[PDB]
Amino acid sequence: EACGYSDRVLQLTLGNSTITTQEAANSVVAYGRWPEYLRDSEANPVDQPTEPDVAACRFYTLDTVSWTKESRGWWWKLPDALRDMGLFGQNMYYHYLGRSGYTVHVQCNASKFHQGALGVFAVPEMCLAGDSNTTTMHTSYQNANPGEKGGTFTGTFTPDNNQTSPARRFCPVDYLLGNGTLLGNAFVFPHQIINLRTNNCATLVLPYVNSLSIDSMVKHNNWGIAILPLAPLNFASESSPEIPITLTIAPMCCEFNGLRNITLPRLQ
Amino acid sequence: GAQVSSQKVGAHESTINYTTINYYRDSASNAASKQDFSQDPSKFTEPIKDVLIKTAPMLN
Amino acid sequence: GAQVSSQKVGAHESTINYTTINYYRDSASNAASKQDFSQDPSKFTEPIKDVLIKTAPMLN
Amino acid sequence: GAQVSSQKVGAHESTINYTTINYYRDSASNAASKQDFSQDPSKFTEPIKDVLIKTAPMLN
Amino acid sequence: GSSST
Amino acid sequence: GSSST
Amino acid sequence: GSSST
Amino acid sequence: GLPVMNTPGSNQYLTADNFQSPCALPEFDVTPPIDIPGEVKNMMELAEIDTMIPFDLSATKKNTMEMYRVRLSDKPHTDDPILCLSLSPASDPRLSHTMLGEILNYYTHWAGSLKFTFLFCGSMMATGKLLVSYAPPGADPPKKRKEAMLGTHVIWDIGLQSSCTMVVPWISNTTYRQTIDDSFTEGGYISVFYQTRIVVPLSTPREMDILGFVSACNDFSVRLLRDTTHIEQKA
Amino acid sequence: GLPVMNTPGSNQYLTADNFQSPCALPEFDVTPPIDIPGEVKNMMELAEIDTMIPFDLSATKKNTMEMYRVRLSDKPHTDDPILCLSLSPASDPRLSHTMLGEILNYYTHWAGSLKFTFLFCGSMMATGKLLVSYAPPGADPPKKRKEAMLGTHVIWDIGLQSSCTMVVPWISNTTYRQTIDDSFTEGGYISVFYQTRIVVPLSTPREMDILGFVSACNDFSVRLLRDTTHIEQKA
Amino acid sequence: FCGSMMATGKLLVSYAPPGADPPKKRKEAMLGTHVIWDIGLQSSCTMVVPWISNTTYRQT
Amino acid sequence: AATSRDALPNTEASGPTHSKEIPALTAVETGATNPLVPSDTVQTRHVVQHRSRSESSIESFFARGACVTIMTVDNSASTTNKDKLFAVWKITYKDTVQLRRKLEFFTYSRFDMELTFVVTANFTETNNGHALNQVYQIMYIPPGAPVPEKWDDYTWQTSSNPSIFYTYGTAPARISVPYVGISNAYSHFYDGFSKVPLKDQSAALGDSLYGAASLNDFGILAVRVVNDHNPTKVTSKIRVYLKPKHIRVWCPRPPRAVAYYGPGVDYKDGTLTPLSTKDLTTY
Amino acid sequence: DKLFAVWKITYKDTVQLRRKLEFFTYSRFDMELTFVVTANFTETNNGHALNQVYQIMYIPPGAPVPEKWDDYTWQTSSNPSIFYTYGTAPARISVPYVGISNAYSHFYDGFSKVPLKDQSAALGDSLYGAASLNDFGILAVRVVNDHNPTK
Amino acid sequence: AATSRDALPNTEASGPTHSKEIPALTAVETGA
Ligand SMILES: CCCCCCCCCCCCC/C=C\[C@H](O)[C@H](N)CO
Ligand SMILES: CCCCCCCCCCCCC/C=C\[C@H](O)[C@H](N)CO
Ligand SMILES: *C(=O)CCCCCCCCCCCCC
Ligand SMILES: *C(=O)CCCCCCCCCCCCC
Ligand SMILES: *C(=O)CCCCCCCCCCCCC
Repeated sequence: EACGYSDRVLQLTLGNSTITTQEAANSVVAYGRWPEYLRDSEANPVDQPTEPDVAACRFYTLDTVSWTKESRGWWWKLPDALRDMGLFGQNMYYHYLGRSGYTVHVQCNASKFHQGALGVFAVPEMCLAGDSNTTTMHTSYQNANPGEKGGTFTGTFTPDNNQTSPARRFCPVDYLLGNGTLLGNAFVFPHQIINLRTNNCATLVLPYVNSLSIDSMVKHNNWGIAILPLAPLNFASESSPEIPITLTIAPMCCEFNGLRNITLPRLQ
Repeated sequence: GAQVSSQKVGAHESTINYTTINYYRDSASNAASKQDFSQDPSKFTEPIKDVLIKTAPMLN
Repeated sequence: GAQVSSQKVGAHESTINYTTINYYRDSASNAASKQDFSQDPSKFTEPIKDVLIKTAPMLN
Repeated sequence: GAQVSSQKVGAHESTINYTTINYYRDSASNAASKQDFSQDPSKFTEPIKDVLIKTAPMLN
Repeated sequence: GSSST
Repeated sequence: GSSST
Repeated sequence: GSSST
Repeated sequence: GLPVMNTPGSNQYLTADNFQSPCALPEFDVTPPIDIPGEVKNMMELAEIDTMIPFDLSATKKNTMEMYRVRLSDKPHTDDPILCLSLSPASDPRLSHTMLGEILNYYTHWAGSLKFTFLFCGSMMATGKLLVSYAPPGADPPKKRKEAMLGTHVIWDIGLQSSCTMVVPWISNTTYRQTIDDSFTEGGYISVFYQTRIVVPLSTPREMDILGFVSACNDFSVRLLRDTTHIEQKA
Repeated sequence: GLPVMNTPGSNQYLTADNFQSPCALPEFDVTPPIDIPGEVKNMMELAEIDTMIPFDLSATKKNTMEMYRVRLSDKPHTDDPILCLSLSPASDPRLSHTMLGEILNYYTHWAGSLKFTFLFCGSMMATGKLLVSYAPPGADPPKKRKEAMLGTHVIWDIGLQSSCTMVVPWISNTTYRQTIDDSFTEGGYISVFYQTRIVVPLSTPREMDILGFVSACNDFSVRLLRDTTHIEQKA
Repeated sequence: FCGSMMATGKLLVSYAPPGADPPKKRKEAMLGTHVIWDIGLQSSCTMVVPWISNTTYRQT
Repeated sequence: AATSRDALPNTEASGPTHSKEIPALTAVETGATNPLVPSDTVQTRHVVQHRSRSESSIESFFARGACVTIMTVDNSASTTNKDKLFAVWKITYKDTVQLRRKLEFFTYSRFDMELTFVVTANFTETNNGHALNQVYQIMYIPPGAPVPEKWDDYTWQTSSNPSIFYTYGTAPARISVPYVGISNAYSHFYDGFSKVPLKDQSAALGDSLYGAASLNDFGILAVRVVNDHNPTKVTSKIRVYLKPKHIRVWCPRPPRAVAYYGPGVDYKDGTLTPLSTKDLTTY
Repeated sequence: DKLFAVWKITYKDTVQLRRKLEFFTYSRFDMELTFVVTANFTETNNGHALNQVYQIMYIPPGAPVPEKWDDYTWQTSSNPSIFYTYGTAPARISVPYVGISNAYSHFYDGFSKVPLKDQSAALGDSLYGAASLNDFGILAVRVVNDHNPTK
Repeated sequence: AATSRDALPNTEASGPTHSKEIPALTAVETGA
């Protein structure tokens, strides 16, 4: 626009929180669907829902991770990554059922002399593969659900051989997208790329997606966020460059059904 | 209760038609009509918030 | 003598119909239509002589 | 969707007809109608640029 | 001929 | 319904 | 009777 | 003959099929119906009738009249459960044999709201307030009033209206639940507590029974017909 | 009975047939659909999405993240290929495993236009001009810019618009090509060259990656369904 | 921001209304009113501290 | 209103260009694919396009019966250490691989199920003794109904479970099933557990399989030879073919690239290298 | 191993239909395939066999050809198969005009490759008059039954 | 006229209450 408006410069405001960016590459709305509340014609639990509105639909910033030449990739699950985030987490553990959409904003700036590219993928039902070749489907709840720290990808499959006390964790191999399918095809999932010469962030607006209108947020993750270095970090001639990656995520249109006492999960 | 539809005639020897009658109460018992619709790829190929004009710079 | 009725269509690929013709003189030979009616449970659930108003005291 | 056509009746015992209904969506599944056309042999028998008048000298 | 329910 | 050739 | 698509 | 082509399924016998077949007794003079009272048109009508719950299936009380009696007494207030029951209407042993439970065992899937009604059977002189709870699944099952209060509940004041009903509203992730014990389609927790205590005057029994009943609401349905496990025929 | 005459085909089971058959669960209460995001109506919609090409299938780079990275550097101008690829979308090893390639392996025939998009991932300070080529089949496959220039091509100037697309227009003798390597239905040659060279200032990486993507145009279609060779089940 | 044009960065500016532990870590400050500032051509960024008070006027 | 068998767009003739319009330049970071057509980057002629996408509609892509299991039964005399063999199978599309891979191009689906049963028998021992034509009973046992412990026990009465009595050598049996899911769609992937592990509970007690939802998702098929036994032994196999009719699918996924290793998305060491060697600058 | 058969679809293995088609250079048609199936005992033993079911799988060019009578390809999730029951009516299916050209060529005066000078002779070589190597694919047929003591 | 395949009643939205209307209290002795 002749009054300055740009595809690269955005402001997002949800609740008492604002994000600004001056180097965006537009933003994505997954499958073209904006988040919505559950409609009466698709409703299922009959009790009055709880809708925390601004108390939970606001931007929460997770722990910042670090991108280096040796980084193979990072992953998070939703709602799991937000389980300890203010009143969203509270509302989640007090109710049997919950549904929510999200604005996911991945942040990573550098300089005109750095280079590298992160593929940021939002995957519905991001089932990841386990570490065992003696057993299948055995990743424990605790290891499946890292909370805000997320997990990481590896370039090597390495099977857990301790049969006495199995690790029971995922072993998500990067070129296999951690699930036995080729990473080059992950672009059919809603995504953006942070290519440092072009942009310093990715913004994905995710609808609630599920085979049900509402479900157990504590038992089930609807979305997975996978971030992988499509082109590796590089800077000047430094052998060991580093730049930070920060995730800020906001729940949108979340509602909860089936209120009782709070869930106290076994997380370790 | 007969349903009359047209065939898309491939190799040739007016519209040629074919007839269909459902014999059962349950729609699950029915054959597939193959009278299906198409849609635009956009929700997967252009999932961006601001409409893309292909002659224009994608980044502006 | 054909009877045309509608299916309640469950998974989808207008009203889809199906056709039925009775081939025999005896109604006993016929298939079941499954076009059945419902009724209120009252004769079993509220068999009382004086109509119950649920917001009211049942005993008064 | 029934198609009614006439038979060319050879040995005899009005027009006698026969009926055809296509049961499938694909025209490839259909029987052959045998309702075919003829054409003049000319493209093979008189492929010459100047029309031939048979009473006339072919070469002039 | 035909009944339609 | 019916075609007649 | 007949539908025609 | 008319040209025909036999398709798959030809000559099979599916016990669920719905075909015509020749009558072995042609022109038989059928006896007309008469208007017999009590006609039923749908099995869910029977599911909507209150039937009594065998709550106390202790080793000595099960398979006796005692299993239906929940004993209360006038002891001082406690936050400890009078009873605890899983909302698994076709499979929890206390619910599976009720008329609702029984009908559900002929089907694979159930859905809709339920209601529990309790009947106080102490003397007129006995007073009390109880708390009836429903905790949807996913947390620690309530063992203290403190937890049960936080879920769906009715505080029951004992008096002339002898009975009290708590509706378990349909609150589920799936559109239908399984009629077997299944964690994915679990229903949660029914429990009953003392709100104050049972109080009696002198010359009065200090202990008494309450009875409990379950029935389906009008939004309740079942599907996928199946054989039950509640009857068999060995040899 | 109505006189009928059984025709050939009677009693067979063709796995591709389309007949009616009796329902094993009559009057079942089906759960309604809900409006789940991301509905697909035709497999070619997926073929139109860009997916990334494993260009560098060298012995050490294949089956690793590296196979997706095409390395460029700021070396002096050469007329020698950055990469060379055969237009055999279902069978060339670099294309066959892309989402397009994968879908094509369930079909025998493909037709229509394709497009290759390259993404420059060097630093902002890096500049360059590249030449992306498509040579329809029938001559010596291009190994020098000189030959590649004579075919369909796009000269790409690197800058703020990070990516560039070359459309491989449908240019074929046959109406559909085979989804296997076949000389009669060969598609020709994709190649990429340096037009000028990559130039960087000081304090800048001298080497960088470009990434490549393939997708189908709106005039693209497939036919004759078939089993793929990209999955098996030994024992 | 008064660094050079080549300098980039994202900062978080926070306002936490009174009554809890004053924020000493981003974790706490994120939960209150905030603006995430991306450094670039628009040199400056503003965070509005909205009037959020129990009393109608505060003491100076 | 555009249908699967409609022809695709015509190529419109287009000439030389020299402008600020830049179709060819784009930016894949946005997450979008550049919607180009040949007339955007080369000169084109007018072509009237006849081709259609009819055979790649979701329905047409799936409109085939696929083998999902083979069940073995026999007709032998039950004797103190071994009984007459009847078969039991937990309904699934994950015991074989081809239909599974096709379904897994998508995250969720809805469809009516067509099951076709091909039945074959043979003699296993040398004696010239014969057998008479076998009838088979294929009983569908939905989750909760009693599973048969013996080829001849009370459950084969089937008063409520659907059964097919198939006669040997007749046309392959076939039945249809509606969309029977307890969710609004079938989930090809479930990133979750059927139980929450609680802290106040033992680990064993809160444990469940990753990615499994209902333990007995769809129930069982139990198959038996109804005939009493012959002096000679006959073994039979029932091959089950599944076709998804009237199908809808949501959320596309990259296809399975490495061998299946169980019902989940797990993979085995030694199977992780699908791609073959090919030089960067070799056609 | 147990014998299953593989056939490359063609009208040129026999002579009569070939001669009739070759009165013409090009053709278009829908194909009707009818299958007549016959069995016999090969060895003297009085041991019997039960009724056989046959699987006729159409494997289009590119799909995996079976190496064993019982391997994974016989699952047919996408290839069309006919399960034929012995002693029933001969099986029959129809096929549309499936040519990749606008007509079937009964004669192709050419090669599928151009020999280039900068290439070896071996590398530019191809058969005279052949166009697509696997024009129409394969039929693979097997007895689905397990084996009998008798052959 | 209500048929076996008709959908069951909708749940109607309902709010807080404080009245002499006592749906929850009842008396099963009546037989209802
Ligand atoms: C007499 C034969 C009756 C056969 C009745 C079969 C009824 C059961 C239908 C099962 C539906 C299976 C659907 C496929 C699998 C699921 O999509 C996924 N694993 C997730 O839900
Ligand atoms: C389950 C059975 C399916 C059978 C499917 C067969 C599909 C293939 C049809 C082949 C068409 C062959 C046409 C005849 C030959 C050609 O005309 C000439 N040799 C030149 O093109
Ligand atoms: C609509 O169907 C009216 C016309 C009836 C035409 C003849 C029907 C052919 C036989 C169908 C038998 C019924 C199948 C259950
Ligand atoms: C009413 O049925 C008039 C229309 C007749 C339609 C065709 C009937 C199909 C064959 C039925 C044969 C009679 C069965 C005893
Ligand atoms: C046009 O066909 C309308 C009249 C219908 C006449 C009876 C049809 C006879 C049975 C055909 C069954 C459908 C075959 C798929």
